[PDB]
Amino acid sequence: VDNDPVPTSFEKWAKPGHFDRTLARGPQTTTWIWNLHALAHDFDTHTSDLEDISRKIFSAHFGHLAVVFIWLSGMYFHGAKFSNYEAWLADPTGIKPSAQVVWPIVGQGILNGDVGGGFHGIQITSGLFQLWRASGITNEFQLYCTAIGGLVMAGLMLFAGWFHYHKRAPKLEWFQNVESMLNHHLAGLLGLGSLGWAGHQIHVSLPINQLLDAGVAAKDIPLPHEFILNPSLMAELYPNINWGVFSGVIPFFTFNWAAYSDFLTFKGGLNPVTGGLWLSDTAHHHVAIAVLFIIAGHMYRTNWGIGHSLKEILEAHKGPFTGTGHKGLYEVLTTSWHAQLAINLAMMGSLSIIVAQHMYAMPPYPYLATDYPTQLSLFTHHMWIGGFLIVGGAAHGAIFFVRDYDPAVNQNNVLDRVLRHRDAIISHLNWVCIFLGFHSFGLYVHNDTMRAFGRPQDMFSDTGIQLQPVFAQWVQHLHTLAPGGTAPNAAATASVAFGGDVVAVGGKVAMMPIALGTADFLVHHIHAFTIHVTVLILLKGVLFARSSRLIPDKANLGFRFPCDGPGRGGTCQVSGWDHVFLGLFWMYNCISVVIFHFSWKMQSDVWGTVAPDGTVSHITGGNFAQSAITINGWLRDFLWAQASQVIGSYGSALSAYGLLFLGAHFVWAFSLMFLFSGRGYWQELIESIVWAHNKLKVAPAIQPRALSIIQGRAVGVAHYLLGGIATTWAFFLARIISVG
Amino acid sequence: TLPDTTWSPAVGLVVILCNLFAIAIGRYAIQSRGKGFGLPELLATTSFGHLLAAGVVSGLQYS
Amino acid sequence: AHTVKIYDTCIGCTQCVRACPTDVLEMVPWDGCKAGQIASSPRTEDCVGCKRCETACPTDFLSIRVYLGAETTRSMGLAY
Amino acid sequence: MQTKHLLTYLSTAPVLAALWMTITAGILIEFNRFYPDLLFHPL
Amino acid sequence: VQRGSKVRILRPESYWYNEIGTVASVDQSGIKYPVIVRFDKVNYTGFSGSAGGVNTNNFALSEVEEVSA
Amino acid sequence: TTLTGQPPLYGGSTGGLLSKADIEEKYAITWTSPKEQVFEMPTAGAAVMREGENLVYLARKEQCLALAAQQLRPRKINDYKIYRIFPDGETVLLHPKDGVFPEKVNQGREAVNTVPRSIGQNPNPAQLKFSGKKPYDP
Amino acid sequence: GPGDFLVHHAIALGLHTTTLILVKGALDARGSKLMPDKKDFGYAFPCDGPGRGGTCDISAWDAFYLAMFWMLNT
Amino acid sequence: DVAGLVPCKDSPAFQKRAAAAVNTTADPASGQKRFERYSQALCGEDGLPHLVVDGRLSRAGDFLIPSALFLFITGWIGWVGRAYLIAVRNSGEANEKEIIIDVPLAIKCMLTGFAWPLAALKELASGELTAKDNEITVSPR
Ligand code: CLA
Ligand code: CLA
Ligand code: CLA
Ligand SMILES: CCCCCCCCCCCCCCCC(=O)OC[C@H](COP(=O)(O)OC[C@@H](O)CO)OC(=O)CCCCCCCCCCCCCCC
Ligand SMILES: CC1=C(/C=C/C(C)=C/C=C/C(C)=C/C=C/C=C(C)/C=C/C=C(C)/C=C/C2=C(C)CCCC2(C)C)C(C)(C)CCC1
Ligand SMILES: CC1=C(C/C=C(\C)CCC[C@H](C)CCC[C@H](C)CCCC(C)C)C(=O)c2ccccc2C1=O
Ligand code: SF4
Repeated sequence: VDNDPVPTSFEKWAKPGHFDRTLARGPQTTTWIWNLHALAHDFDTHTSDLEDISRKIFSAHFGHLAVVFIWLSGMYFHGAKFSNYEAWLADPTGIKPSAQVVWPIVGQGILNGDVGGGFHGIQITSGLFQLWRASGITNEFQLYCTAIGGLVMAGLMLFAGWFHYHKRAPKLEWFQNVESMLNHHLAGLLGLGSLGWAGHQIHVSLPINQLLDAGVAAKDIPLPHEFILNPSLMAELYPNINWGVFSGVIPFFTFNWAAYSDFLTFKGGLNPVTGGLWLSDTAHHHVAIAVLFIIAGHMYRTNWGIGHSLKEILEAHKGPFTGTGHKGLYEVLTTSWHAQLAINLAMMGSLSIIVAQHMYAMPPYPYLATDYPTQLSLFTHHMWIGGFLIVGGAAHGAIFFVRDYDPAVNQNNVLDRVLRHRDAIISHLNWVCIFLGFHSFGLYVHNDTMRAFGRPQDMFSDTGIQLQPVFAQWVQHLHTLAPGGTAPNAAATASVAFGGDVVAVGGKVAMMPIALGTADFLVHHIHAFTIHVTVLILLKGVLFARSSRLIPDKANLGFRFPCDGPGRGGTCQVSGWDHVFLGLFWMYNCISVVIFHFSWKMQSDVWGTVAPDGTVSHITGGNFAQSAITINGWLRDFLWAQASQVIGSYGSALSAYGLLFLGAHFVWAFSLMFLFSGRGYWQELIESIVWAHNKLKVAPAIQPRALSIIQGRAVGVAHYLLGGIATTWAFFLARIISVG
Repeated sequence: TLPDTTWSPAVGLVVILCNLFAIAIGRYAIQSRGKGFGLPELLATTSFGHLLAAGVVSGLQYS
Repeated sequence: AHTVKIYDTCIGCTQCVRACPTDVLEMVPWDGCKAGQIASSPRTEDCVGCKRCETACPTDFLSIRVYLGAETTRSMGLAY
Repeated sequence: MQTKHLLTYLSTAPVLAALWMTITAGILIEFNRFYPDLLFHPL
Repeated sequence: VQRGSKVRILRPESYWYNEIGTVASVDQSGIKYPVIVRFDKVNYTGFSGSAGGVNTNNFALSEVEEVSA
Repeated sequence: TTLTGQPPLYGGSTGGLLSKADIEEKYAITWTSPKEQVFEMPTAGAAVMREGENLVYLARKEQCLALAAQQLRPRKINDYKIYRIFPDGETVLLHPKDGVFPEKVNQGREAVNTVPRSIGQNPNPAQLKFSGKKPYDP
Repeated sequence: GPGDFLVHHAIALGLHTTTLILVKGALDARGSKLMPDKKDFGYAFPCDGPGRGGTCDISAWDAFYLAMFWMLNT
Repeated sequence: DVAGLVPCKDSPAFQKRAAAAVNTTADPASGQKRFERYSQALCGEDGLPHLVVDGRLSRAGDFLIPSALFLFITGWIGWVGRAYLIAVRNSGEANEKEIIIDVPLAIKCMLTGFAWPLAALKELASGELTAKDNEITVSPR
């Protein structure tokens, strides 16, 4: 840790482009400006030292955490002053969650449509109300002081960033101490947080929620301070511990947990009152998660001769096919920030996809399962975040290979031998992509052709040539013969999706078994195909970022270059950046098909209403099994049918969704101008417009230049992603607010 | 069924025996000894014995 | 093959010859500039057409020009 | 002096553009806080 | 011409056709393009995304016209 | 001809020679390294450069020049020779053809494809109709 | 009515922009400030490489190719 | 009356949609006065106030007064932009002056836009608006 590395001053605020060398000679052309924002967070190009790069990264992470805390505090303030949270808590099913009361200036007040309870605002789909009920928050003053705490935490991260960059900045070995870091982040950052939230679940969340789950009508609960001050409130709630400040923790210290089994439960399933998870199960969950994470943060050698060096583990792990195995990966992963960013972005994208696929099927918060808006929104949001982060992990893998790969570090290790048979890897992935594309999409268009022919017996359907997903069905079977079988000490299954019975909260289905048929088989192989092609593009970018048979010196050209000219037949889009650019479209395709499958299968075979007698009437009435096998059925019974809500929205509270549906169509189509053209036309057109300006003594001193080839691709893919995702967003939200 | 994990002398006997077994393991496994068998080795052995005993007690009075 | 011509605006900065990935250009004596050297293209049969030489040229307009013509195995950059 | 280097940052194109746009947004929005729905000059 | 004399370019293909630039050196030797004219507007010259250009070039005496002395 | 040099410690790869090396043409680069070093092959991966003479067969002239520029030249090895090998066995020296590198002006070199005019002074294709004449014709 | 007025101006837009692309390609087919020798490279060529800022879609054929989208849209 | 149009006072459909006027602003009345003001316009079959763009000084407020207002405002904007670009072109730090706006010079330009047309006419009289055709870069042909 140093003392005063950087003088805190406003001098360099006045100088755009101080951080680079090409960016401080004055902007002679327009491109400089774009390059400024293109080069701002490339700390590797600013200076050429790991220490300054790491200090920059540390205090940038501080600023990002400050921004996220500002966001958190904004959410809590809007829920504490501009929402209907207490009214929603009074009547969960009858009240939809809403916040963000728009200002009534030009039309917009129609978007404050009645959500219920007299409150007038935009219906929220983020599931924040459910989060606040699940955490044990009852009134809004708790959320208000949580907003205050979020603002003060944001101020703390802001000051910590200024402090750890400008005042006391760490040295390299502090950053390179991956041992102390991993021990602090398995145990100290994850385990402590899990334990403290269990300390919020043992004492606050479970009491408040158990009282709410009987009809106590909110307000008459004591405040959460009274539940540790008075164990007399803990008397009637699970009596079977002495419940004292010394006596109550004695059963933990004496291996006496059958007493704790009343609130540390392993029930599983769903609460048949709220449609959420059993919060006793989540408390026991966080307890076990905390303990396993604190155990896990005790395996790395820091200062006391106990623990593993990651290096001994890595360089030891090696086999007869992999040469020297992992010899050299330790140097790679403590020298390249990009090699770590690749893994961490890919892993967090996979976690976000997992979070999407988990919070729909074991709905973990009270009254979010029967809030189909919230459920659809949360799944689709986490799927998009996961796809974007995965493509970013591929991007920084390519960046690592271009900039931070050293052949002397990597000799006959797994990195080197992967590079030495990239051609076999890419050719086999190419073959898998073609096979999957044929035997999924060709199946779909075969079905379209036979349905048009009037040959339904010749289709790949449940009434024609059956393709039953037998493996997924048997895994579904083994999860329901397991809340009494292979998981004996457990009340209900992991989720009702694998089997069980219709969990019916209010008049609505919370979760029912999702049976898997031929249409599911087809759309799962479509998902596998789209994932494999995205993998093919991104892995080909990562493995060929350095060289190929076409360009043997791509590492000298860099990570972000347009081409190597029209020769060799034409070498457009050879860079790793352009492979990320193509993988972004293919991620869009994959995630779009995934969320379309989710929306249709949920609306067709799970969601709906439950009659007083007990008959489920699904929203689209089970058209999935016969219409999701053709492209015509997807076009008609999913896209054409369910878009009626977003296009009939003009004149109601859903009006903004129709407006954004159209605006997103516009932005997506605006993207194609950047995607299909090239900058030469635009430079020649800017030339004549420059003539028009030069005639009137008005041509600017900063020369107007068209965007670069890479910037043209970047703008096109950004507008394409923005428009397509926002189209699907507006469609989804309008449809599921109206029918859900 | 929710087992009979309660305060027994046998629970403490198992905990002490597991602590002794972890001390023996540390006297047979742990590579770095110049650190601190010093306090760091002793605390490590004690915590490992505690974890193994927490497993063993649950397994015994869950059987 | 591709045709790489050099025009007498060449200043002899040598940057096109150093930018060539396929050893097409060289510098030969010439009294027409201060530097005393002009680029030459004696090996256009090994030209791939990448136009790195034109990217390297500082003169306005370029003193080196690549005209992409007939395509062969060498000019298509084929390792097979 | 640092407030002269703040005068320079609060004179850049992104800052001046954003400030003037916020100003003109205020001019229009607080004109529809008053006389509304003006498709035409009433004459 | 001479150093410091503003000259208008008459080369068709030059980026600064019908534009004025200052001479920095006239070569005394008998080369084809001895006039070294520097400009304020930079070239297109550079790779894609390069925030720079070329503001000087070599012209013959028949391709420049002395505007001022 | 009869190119001499030890093969570097290269574990083999799928990015090396194909059928064109055996039926059409291949290339070699020879160089002399003063010590055992590590370098990156153009066909991906790390190889170990021997002391003395190294001989490497590649599929393209561009790969040989990429190895010579990005690997040999930063390691101060400027003695390399690039040969084109024909499938019968005939080799021709290619890159240091006269011994001096092409970026250094050598007396003994003649000007090829030099056009004694500017780019703007070229003829117009309309005048240059039916004929073998091209606008860049000398 | 007003719908016809607004669509007629959409058509005027479409005609003017398709004409703009085609005319800009025709009148810069001989050459521009980005490439003042475009006569010698012909009508259809890919580009002049990533040099001089980048020259994708610079040929006059490329203006046809870009105006075909606008003609289809109009 | 122009092109078969009826005035909005004498249009049944106008009053039919006036009976259910949605409140645009925070005013309790809002749409009431909206339809009352829109009554003066020339409505149609649909009962929406179609605007006529013909000069037609009786129906002048629908285009001509907004046309003049836009022209004056945007001419102010264009002239002050031209003035600033011309007055930074003298100083050699113009490239710095374009991304870092010389604010006092900007206000000095901005306060003069109220006299934008007459001054511009003067340039049209003198020759200080149009640069010559042999002083501007052109591409070859
Ligand atoms: C106390 C005030 C203060 C002052 C006077 C400075 C001054 C300086 N800092 Mg510093 N810094 C500060 C606080 C301050 N900092 C804080 C609180 C942090 C933690 C986040 C940092 C972290 C930091 C790093 C890593 C670096 C500096 C650097 C610098 C120097 C370069 C100036 C520059 O161009 O960047 C000014 C940039 C801005 C003014 C933009 C700020 C961007 C904010 C943080 C985010 C905005 C996004 C926001 C969410 C809105 C999104 C927009 C969207 C909604 C449209 C300069 C002397 C750099 C340096 O030393 O040169 C190489 C550098 O490496 N600072
Ligand atoms: C942990 C997350 C993370 C971090 C720290 C980085 C960090 C970095 N990335 Mg990166 N990346 C990520 C995730 C991340 N990335 C993801 C998830 C993707 C997939 C899209 C990418 C793909 C990517 C590419 C292709 C490149 C980088 C590059 C870089 C480097 C410089 C970036 C820069 O200049 O800032 C500049 C940021 C901008 C100019 C923002 C542009 C506008 C964004 C893209 C759209 C925002 C739209 C908004 C969300 C909604 C619309 C708002 C609008 C209507 C107003 C830097 C080291 C660059 C590099 O050269 O590496 C060395 C590089 O070219 N990244
Ligand atoms: C000083 C500012 C200024 C002025 C006087 C002009 C003037 C002109 N432009 Mg230009 N333009 C500008 C800025 C300016 N432009 C900027 C910033 C861009 C990049 C977006 C353009 C892009 C552009 C194109 C593509 C075209 C013109 C054309 C024209 C001519 C026709 C009128 C027109 O199109 O209106 C409309 C102008 C726009 C839509 C540009 C946006 C308006 C900008 C933002 C105004 C600039 C304000 C300035 C930044 C503030 C300075 C004030 C100072 C105190 C700080 C006209 C002489 C056309 C032409 O060639 O005529 C034959 C044409 O094809 N312009
Ligand atoms: C749904 C949302 C859409 C997702 C879009 C994902 C785009 C994927 C491309 C990666 C971009 C990130 C890496 C940049 C690196 C990159 O690849 O950029 C490429 C391009 C220029 O890069 P060049 O290849 O020309 O670089 C050459 C230089 O390095 C010098 O040789 O930069 C731009 O496109 C302009 C971007 C800034 C435009 C002006 C900034 C205006 C405001 C920006 C802030 C908006 C709000 C942000 C969120 C709050
Ligand atoms: C949500 C949020 C927030 C809030 C936060 C908070 C307020 C929280 C917290 C927190 C806390 C408040 C935490 C805590 C904790 C704790 C823990 C984690 C613990 C521990 C422990 C220990 C260390 C123990 C130990 C022991 C043992 C085991 C042995 C002996 C005995 C004893 C018991 C001592 C804010 C505002 C930022 C913003 C928005 C978001
Ligand atoms: C349209 C298009 C352009 C032209 C795009 C440009 C010139 C982007 C710049 C447009 C905006 C409008 C620049 C705005 C400039 C100023 C910031 C405007 C002042 C705004 C104030 C009012 C704030 C390319 O350069 C290009 C390059 C490569 C492939 C495809 C394309 C492509 O499709
Ligand atoms: S079209 Fe564009 S990207 Fe492709 S080779 Fe030509 S200049 Fe490069």
